[PDB]
Amino acid sequence: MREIIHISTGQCGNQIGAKFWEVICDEHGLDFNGTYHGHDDIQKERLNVYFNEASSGKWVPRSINVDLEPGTIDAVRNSAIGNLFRPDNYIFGQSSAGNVWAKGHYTEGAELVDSVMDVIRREAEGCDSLQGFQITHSLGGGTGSGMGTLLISKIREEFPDRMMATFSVLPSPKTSDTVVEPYNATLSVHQLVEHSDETFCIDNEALYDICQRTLKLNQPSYGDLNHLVSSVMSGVTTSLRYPGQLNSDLRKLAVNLVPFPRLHFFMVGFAPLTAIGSQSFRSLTVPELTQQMFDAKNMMAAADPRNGRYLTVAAFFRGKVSVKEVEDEMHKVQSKNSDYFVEWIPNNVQTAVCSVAPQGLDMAATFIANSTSIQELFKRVGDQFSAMFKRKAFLHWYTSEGMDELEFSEAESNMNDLVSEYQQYQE
Amino acid sequence: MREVISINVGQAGCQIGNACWELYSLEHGIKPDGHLEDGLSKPKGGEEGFSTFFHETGYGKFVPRAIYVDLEPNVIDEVRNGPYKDLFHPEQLISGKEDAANNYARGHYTVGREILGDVLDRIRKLADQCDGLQGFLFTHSLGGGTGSGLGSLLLEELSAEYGKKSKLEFAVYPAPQVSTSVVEPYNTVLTTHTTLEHADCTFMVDNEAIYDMCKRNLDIPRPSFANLNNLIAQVVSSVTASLRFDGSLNVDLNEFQTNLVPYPRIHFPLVSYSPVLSKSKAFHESNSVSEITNACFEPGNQMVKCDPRDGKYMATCLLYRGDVVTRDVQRAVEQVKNKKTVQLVDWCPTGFKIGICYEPPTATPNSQLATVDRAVCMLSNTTSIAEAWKRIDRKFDLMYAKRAFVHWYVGEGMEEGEFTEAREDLAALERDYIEVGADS
Ligand SMILES: CC(=O)O[C@H]1C(=O)[C@@]2(C)[C@H]([C@H](OC(=O)c3ccccc3)[C@]3(O)C[C@H](OC(=O)[C@H](O)[C@@H](NC(=O)c4ccccc4)c4ccccc4)C(C)=C1C3(C)C)[C@]1(OC(C)=O)CO[C@@H]1C[C@@H]2O
Ligand SMILES: Nc1nc2c(ncn2[C@@H]2O[C@H](COP(=O)(O)OP(=O)(O)OP(=O)(O)O)[C@@H](O)[C@H]2O)c(=O)[nH]1
Ligand SMILES: Nc1nc2c(ncn2[C@@H]2O[C@H](COP(=O)(O)OP(=O)(O)O)[C@@H](O)[C@H]2O)c(=O)[nH]1
Ligand SMILES: [Mg+2]
Repeated sequence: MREIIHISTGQCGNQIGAKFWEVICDEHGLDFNGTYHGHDDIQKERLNVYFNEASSGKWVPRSINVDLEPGTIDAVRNSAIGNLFRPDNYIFGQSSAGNVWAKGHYTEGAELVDSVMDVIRREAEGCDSLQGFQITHSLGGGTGSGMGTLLISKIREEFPDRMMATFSVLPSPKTSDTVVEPYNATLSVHQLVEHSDETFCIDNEALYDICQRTLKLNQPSYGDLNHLVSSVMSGVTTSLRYPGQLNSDLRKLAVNLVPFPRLHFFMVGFAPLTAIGSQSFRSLTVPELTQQMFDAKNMMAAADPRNGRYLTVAAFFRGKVSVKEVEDEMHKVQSKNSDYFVEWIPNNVQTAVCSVAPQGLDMAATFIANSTSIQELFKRVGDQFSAMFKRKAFLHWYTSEGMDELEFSEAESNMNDLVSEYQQYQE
Repeated sequence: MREVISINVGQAGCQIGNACWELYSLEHGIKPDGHLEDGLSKPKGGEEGFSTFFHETGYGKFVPRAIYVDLEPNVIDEVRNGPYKDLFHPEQLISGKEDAANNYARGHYTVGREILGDVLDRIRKLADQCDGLQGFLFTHSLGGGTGSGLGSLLLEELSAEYGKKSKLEFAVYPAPQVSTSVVEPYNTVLTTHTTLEHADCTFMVDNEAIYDMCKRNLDIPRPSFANLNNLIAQVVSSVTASLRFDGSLNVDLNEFQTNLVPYPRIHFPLVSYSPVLSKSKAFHESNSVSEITNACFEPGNQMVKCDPRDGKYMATCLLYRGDVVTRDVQRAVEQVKNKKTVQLVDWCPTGFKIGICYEPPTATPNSQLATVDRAVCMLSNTTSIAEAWKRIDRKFDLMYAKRAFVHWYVGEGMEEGEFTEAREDLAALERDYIEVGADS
């Protein structure tokens, strides 16, 4: 379990997926052309995790970019990063599905399937033993929602003992840009909690709040939003490609964070948040990074963590850190904020100390927890889905392809059963 | 006797195990490259030094008998890139391609049995080269899947093949206060269910207690795992100090299981390292006989998060090293017994096994410990150890009453009723630990 295959689905997944490889190549010192720049003993020995050793000393990633918009792939290969990806994994279509879940699931998304699963079997034979699959999709579109959920059911069918760590994008309940978003988000959870072993809740509303408060960025664009997401995706698989004191595997983050198969929605986070210019005014210490992880203004979710109760928390301290300062500052938060942690599990947060440091920052830390406050985001989507289903609005766009009124009732019923289980363990 | 086989498994086994051989090479003057430079003869690196732990091969080289078996390649591959890469044989390192994480079910039934057929062949070929094998040495880590699952599986297969072998163990019990894992109490009850019915002596150490022995005593501002492994390595070196050298009272490993473990069960001794002094206060200490002896029973110098004053002492074992007087040992222990705090049992009239060692120990350069003239090792068995086992049981009853993490064990190959039998065996051990200790 040392090779990780990353797959990007949809236009939103391609913008975040392609930007994710730019940060990975910078840590290991890989040029955007193919020839490696600087190799060390802690980086060259772990190049097989996200890259493959081809010919003439060329390292190419195993990214699988599948979408239904030709303008998305053509906008990446013509830049200055498409030379690293193999020109054999980009699989697109002619027609676009738009924001319809029924098109990319069995209508327009059913045209590929065999072509997408063909490149997956080729990468499994070239590697020794697979580990996980990082699928980056979104909830609200047509390709990332319709075809993104169908690909998860096909990988688990052929690889039942493989991890399915997906980075889904949850809708924002504060002024959305689409209309048929609850219809594409409700049907996505019905196919996500039945195959994916773990997922992460990320919304776009909490991204603009961070750039306008801590980062102090005047009118952030779509490029700056990918930096906060790629930093969390790269901060999870740190002990797999770098040694450390208390390492952690992808299966370790599932046993210690998923108490019940129906409860696997996590809350991502990162630290610190130093603005441009205030570098000397901020001290990078262990107690400073701890307060930034348990704060409500630094979370990538639209839910309030103070209202709910925490269950399983996972911390990842990187850089020149000491285990003594980690275990001390961790107990002070649990002892002071005892009302936020449930007494049913005395071990709500574990320790994962790393030894390497990112290129630039001296001390980095991320926050991953599975509190009971995640049910608030599921209630806002359920209220908007039930209000539009009563009037039968925007229904002919799905029933004309092959949908039925029985499938929408089963997807809505599963949304109420998930929220009902979070209230039982919360008490 | 002669040779002693050392086995290091798990995450803590591969880290602390490297610090044990680092101290052994400094006391015997063994070059890390695998030579005999700086030593020649003398008991500090001669015929009495090459025997035990290490092994004499050809071309003037000396390789140890350590067998590093870890289910994570991110730890074994790091040791190969370090300076201590020429000591042990390259074939002794057996890595894996599937991380068992911290799950006891995978490292005992699925992943634990994939390498079980290969680890038994290395021990069999190594035991044949030992002209008179004494016992074994294990380094467990209760809190994961490799140091708990593979460790309990290897101990069961090794006890059935041999039997009459001093199978030592230096496990690391979880801290009763700050924990490091979520499914940590699950890997603790399942480990003690098979450790009691196979192992003969399991030295327990607490990671939280070492933090107190370095911040208040050593005054270390930022202690890490590089300093915790040095204190535990000095404890293992103090037990086998009478066998690897000379002294007035030679103590064998078979004597630790007689004067401390009279019953077939109950074999969980504690540890309290006394020579704990920093380099800044090295000129403000007398290091007398009665001063170091009184520091053994102090809770501040104990490597186990427990209060021995609330309980009663059953059987102690002191290991005096360096240059000490035989008459001063019998007088310093008598003063402690007359304090009316030890609370000796009625059957044992003494219970203070002493062990005078003539070879003075040393300290690792990566620590704040100076070269002392004497060292005292405390290996006692108190009745307050059941208090630490009670706190672990309380954390297991809360997670089992509502079925917290259960599907991770049943889906791999473990019956749900196994947790009930393991809890009943742990509860029966704690019940008999207080009933016998109340009138011993
Ligand atoms: C003069 C100087 O030291 O400038 C720093 C800097 O001022 C600060 C504020 C940087 C700066 O980062 C940001 O402002 C930022 C912007 C969007 C999203 C996230 C951060 C920096 O832009 C980011 C840049 O980061 C890197 O160079 C890392 O290698 C980083 N790289 C990227 O994210 C990256 C950006 C563009 C293109 C390619 C890569 C990285 C981190 C983790 C893993 C891989 C790479 C650094 C240290 C700085 C500047 C340049 C000002 C900080 O961020 C990082 C990631 O280091 C923000 O807080 C830290 C602290 C740094 O000191
Ligand atoms: N004091 C100390 N403890 C360690 C060290 N390395 C590992 N540990 C132990 O490892 C535990 C952390 O859990 P894990 O990362 O899963 O390690 P593990 O319990 O040995 O399980 P595996 O990693 O599968 O071997 C801690 O509770 C420690 O007791 C170390 O270097 N020093
Ligand atoms: N955070 C973030 N969200 C994005 C980005 N690009 C698109 N999105 C989200 O994706 C949604 C649109 O999805 P869309 O591209 O139409 O899906 P598709 O038709 O299947 O490709 C919008 O609601 C955005 O919120 C990005 O760069 N960052
Ligand atoms: Mg390990």
